[PDB]
Amino acid sequence: MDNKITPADEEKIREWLNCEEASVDNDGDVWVAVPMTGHWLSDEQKAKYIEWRGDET
Amino acid sequence: LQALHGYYQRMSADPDAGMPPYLCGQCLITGERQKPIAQLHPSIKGGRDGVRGAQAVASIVSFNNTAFESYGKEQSINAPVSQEAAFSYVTALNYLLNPSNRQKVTIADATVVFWAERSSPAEDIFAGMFDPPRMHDLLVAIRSGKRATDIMPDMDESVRFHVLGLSPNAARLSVRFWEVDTVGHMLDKVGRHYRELEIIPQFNNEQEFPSLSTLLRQTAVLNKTENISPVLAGGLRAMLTGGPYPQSLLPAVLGRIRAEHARPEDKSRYRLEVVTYYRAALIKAYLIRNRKLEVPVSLDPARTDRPYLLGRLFAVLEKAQEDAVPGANATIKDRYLASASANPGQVFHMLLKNASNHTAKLRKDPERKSAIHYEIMMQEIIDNISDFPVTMSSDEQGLFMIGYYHQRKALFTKK
Amino acid sequence: TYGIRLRVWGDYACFTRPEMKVERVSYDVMPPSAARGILEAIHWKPAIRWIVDRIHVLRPIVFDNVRRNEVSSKIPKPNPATAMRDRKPLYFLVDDGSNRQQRAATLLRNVDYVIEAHFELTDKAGAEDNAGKHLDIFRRRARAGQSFQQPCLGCREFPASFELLEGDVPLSCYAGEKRDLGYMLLDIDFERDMTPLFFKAVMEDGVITPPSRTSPEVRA
Amino acid sequence: MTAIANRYEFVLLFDVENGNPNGDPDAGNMPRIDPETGHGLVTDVCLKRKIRNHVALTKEGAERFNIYIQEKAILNETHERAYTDAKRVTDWMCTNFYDIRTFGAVMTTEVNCGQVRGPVQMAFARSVEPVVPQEVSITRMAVTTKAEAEDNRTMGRKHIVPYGLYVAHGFISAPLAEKTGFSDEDLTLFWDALVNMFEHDRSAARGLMSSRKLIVFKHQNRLGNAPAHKLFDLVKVSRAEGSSGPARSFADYAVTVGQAPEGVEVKEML
Amino acid sequence: MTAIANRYEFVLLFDVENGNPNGDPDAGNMPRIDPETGHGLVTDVCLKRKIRNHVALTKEGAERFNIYIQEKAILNETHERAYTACDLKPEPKKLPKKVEDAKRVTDWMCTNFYDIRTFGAVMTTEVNCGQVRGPVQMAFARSVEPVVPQEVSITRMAVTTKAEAEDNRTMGRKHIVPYGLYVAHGFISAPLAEKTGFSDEDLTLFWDALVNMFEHDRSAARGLMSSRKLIVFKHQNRLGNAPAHKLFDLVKVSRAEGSSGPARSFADYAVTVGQAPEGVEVKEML
Repeated sequence: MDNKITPADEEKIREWLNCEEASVDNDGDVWVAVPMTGHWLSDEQKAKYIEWRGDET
Repeated sequence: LQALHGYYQRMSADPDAGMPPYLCGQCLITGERQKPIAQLHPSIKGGRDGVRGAQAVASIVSFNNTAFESYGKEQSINAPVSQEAAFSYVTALNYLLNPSNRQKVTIADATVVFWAERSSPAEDIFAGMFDPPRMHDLLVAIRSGKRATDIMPDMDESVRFHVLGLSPNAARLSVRFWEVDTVGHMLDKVGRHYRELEIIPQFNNEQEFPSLSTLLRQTAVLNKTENISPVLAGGLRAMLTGGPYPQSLLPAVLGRIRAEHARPEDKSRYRLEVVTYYRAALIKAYLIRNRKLEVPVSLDPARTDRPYLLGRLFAVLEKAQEDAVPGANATIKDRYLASASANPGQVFHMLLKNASNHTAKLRKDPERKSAIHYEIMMQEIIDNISDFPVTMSSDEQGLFMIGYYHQRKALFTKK
Repeated sequence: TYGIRLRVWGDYACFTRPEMKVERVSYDVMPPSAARGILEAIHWKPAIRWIVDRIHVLRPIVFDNVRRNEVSSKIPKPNPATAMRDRKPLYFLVDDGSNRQQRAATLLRNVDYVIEAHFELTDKAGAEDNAGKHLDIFRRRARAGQSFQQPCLGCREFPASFELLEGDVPLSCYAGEKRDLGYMLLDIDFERDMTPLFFKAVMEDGVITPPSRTSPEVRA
Repeated sequence: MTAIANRYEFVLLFDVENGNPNGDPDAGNMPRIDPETGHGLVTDVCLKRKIRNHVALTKEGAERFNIYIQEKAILNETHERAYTDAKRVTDWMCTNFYDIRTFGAVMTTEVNCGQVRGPVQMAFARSVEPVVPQEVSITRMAVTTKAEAEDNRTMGRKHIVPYGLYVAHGFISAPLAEKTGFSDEDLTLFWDALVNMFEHDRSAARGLMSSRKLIVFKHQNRLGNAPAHKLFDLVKVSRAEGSSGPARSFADYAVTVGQAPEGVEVKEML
Repeated sequence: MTAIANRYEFVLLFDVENGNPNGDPDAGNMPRIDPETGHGLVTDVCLKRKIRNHVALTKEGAERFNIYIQEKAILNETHERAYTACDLKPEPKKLPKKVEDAKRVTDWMCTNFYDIRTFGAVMTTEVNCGQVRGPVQMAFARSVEPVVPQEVSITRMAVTTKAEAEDNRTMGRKHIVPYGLYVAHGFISAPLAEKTGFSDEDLTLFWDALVNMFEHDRSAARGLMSSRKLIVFKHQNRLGNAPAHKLFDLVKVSRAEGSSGPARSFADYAVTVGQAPEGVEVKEML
């Protein structure tokens, strides 16, 4: 399966986190802010996300 | 909501102006036992074409985070509604959210959608009744306490009416208020609201029924739709439940009056007022409802309240200033209104001395005796006051503001 | 004669709807579940089950909005042994990005209820466990103001003041009104894997009478 | 296990001078005020956060007094654990994290729902009389973006409560403590934090906040000896006879406690 | 730069004579007042600005002693300095993906700029340099007696644009407080100081600045402003020995026995400092 985060996930990322800001870099790392302090999701949070994506589709 | 469900069941009956498309548990929407529960509810329309402000994919029920999950249940088993119901309510909401249909209005940050339990002309009226543009005649009638039937015989007032307010939380949207009153009852309540708000116009271009958004905007941190306190937008529930307005309203308008100043960037002849028509209307509503006071629509010089008399006195001093130094870019209303209303004992001495200097200049100039008239008004207003109070309450400040607005309007072109 | 009549009131209350837990929305009236909780906060033992006969709504229904910063996640389980095999700091940081959650609330104000309830012995009751004994103990605690914990109007932020009614119930604002509040949370059947069960809350004269939570015909 | 022996009630009075005691995320960060009465409002979780932070600073990770729910204003230099069918893990969590022991917690998973209560409970703190916040306009020297440099100054706004005395009620239930090992050492540290909450919480927004009084009704019985709502009635915080107009310092308020029923004591920690 | 070890509170007394200590952007330019009681106010922000000015004037941009908020700076251009000095490419709108590099950039911001080290900053904008809370805090200054701001009209005998009014002169106005004594509290935090790097050298400079704050702030609208007391309460440990309010209260500001009528000089006021708790020492010698 395509276990990779992409800009097409950004709306979904926003949703998941409920943050009013998201940004995926060129490699696949992800960023979020506004309801939260701007920070990069950790590996475990990325895994959580992907699971979320898979299950809550 | 099951109200939404019932609305879908209503509109779905007709082949137009609607749409007929189609573990287990107790459906809380319907109340039917052993029905297929939805694991993930269908999405709601966000964005400017749906609930403004929320993301395009909005939802009522959302258990994406571990905090909100309860009694061992997962993503929508916590909120058990049958699939059918899930579809239904969502669809009805979406149809009401489509602006092509007249059943929608946007207030501050929240979008309001309303409907009657069965077809009634109310659904076409309430769209404008709390955002006023026959409709004007109806508004005047209900403000007079007349029954709606006298202007619209087809208005069956026994029909139950519903109003819903949705606020955006990124992907999540929240219920801010909810009313299920009957058309006649809440129409009478709106009539009473508009009756309380009534004040003589400041300039003849201001509308007779101030749109609730315009009323709220005037308390905004910069007089723009953004910076409206969402809690005040929700509090003005008070309009059509008939209860007291939120107690934070009067301090909010008084705070605006403190922190405002006359911007000449309107580029009209007049420099923008500090106590505008709408702020005075809100203050009158707050004093009528919460404080049970008596407030007139126009000036009532046959009155003996010290706060009111001080407001009138401030108005006449301001008029004397603006006559003594025409065209100036600042006036006492820009600086000393906030402290005059809240602490008369400390500032009215300096305002009266400055007004004395203004009348001094005016006496020698032309207008050689409006110099006398303003002093006569000061005599007749000061004559009723025993002392300047050390401090005044919030509602006493409201009466001060109302008196200032009244005496200012009644003096634009008296002399 | 056989029964209880407990009064509760407080400034705030939040009886959150199950379909709006994420962005709190309160039931117009205290559900029997909440009632039960309140009752158990005063006196309760495994041997006895509380049943809510009537719930009176004395003060009128009023709503208000409060918004709070909140945490998005339950704290994870450490393993006691591996938790110390290599000494490590354990914490939950509310400022670390995703941790922060905002959560509105649609909560009641100035509530005032009278709860009519009675006891029922559980199947695991002791042979010597008299129901009259527990009735007396609860009445003593209610009269003296004693309690296991301060009863709360749904949520711990909302403590409930309480008194015991020995006299006739006072009249409500809705004394001559009828109102159907729709389907609302009756209880939670913990035996049947913790699903909610709902009832049609028809308020009349300001008093609500839900069906017995133990009814076989309500339960699956 | 050891635990506190008596139910306690406490009424905490604190005040703010030219500060934002607790902002409203739903009202542009203006300080909260109660819509039904006009009283200023401070959420309990706002105060619990202060207690947590103060204990974290003071006990600096001692064996039995670590804190779980931190915020990123902490240091990692030193730590230690007590290290005493799912009861084992729960009581391990309770025995070394002060906040989980005192206020309770929730853990991710259990056959049960994973709830820990803790004995302490406290309610929304509301003003003694209505407060009217003031909007303060402030201006900055520099500009943040190069775009807005296109002479250069930006205007902000700060919201302050000129003054207001807030009454915070709270309840300590001994029976809950007995299930959580909340002992008298924890209780004394807790009174210490309530007295000293706002000492370490200084920042640009809050101005000067201080705990002025802390009355403690100590009961005789394991349960109470009088209804809490009737106990709170004895703390008649009212205005000093010599003061009129807005209250601007604690001297403007006179607070007294009546004779509590014989079964319950009283102590004024402050 | 080793951090300080003691918790400090301070009380600052300062004067104003025929000056506008702090203008209110709303009331035209009127001195800030508490509208409900008439007491004058000075935003803590203004005093922080004067401290910053002092730092910049006395250190003149020496290393470890630059200031962050300046009269014509652009914040992003300053943050790019930190990113470059850390060799990181400035991540667009974001922090560096490595937490250690984020800490290094934030510390370089703290360890260089004096006022970031002191008062803290919120730098999470565009090029992101993180957040700092500031070991140092101070509250709004508030007068000990209500002030009476008076409005002074003035004229200019020349005009900027093409005008024909001069038939009367071009009018302008100044607002001034005839006199007022301002009591400004402050706070210094060891725990946060350690996390920032606030050293005793810094602290010395800080008291210096406070004492010499106004001496270089002279302007046509400021009048004559002076520092009258700096009562510092040094606690003997990291965490104080006495509640703040319990120390502020030792500092009593009253009106001299022989003084009547409106105050017009420091001599109208009697300042008394009580006996501090045994865990505190007072250095009113400042």
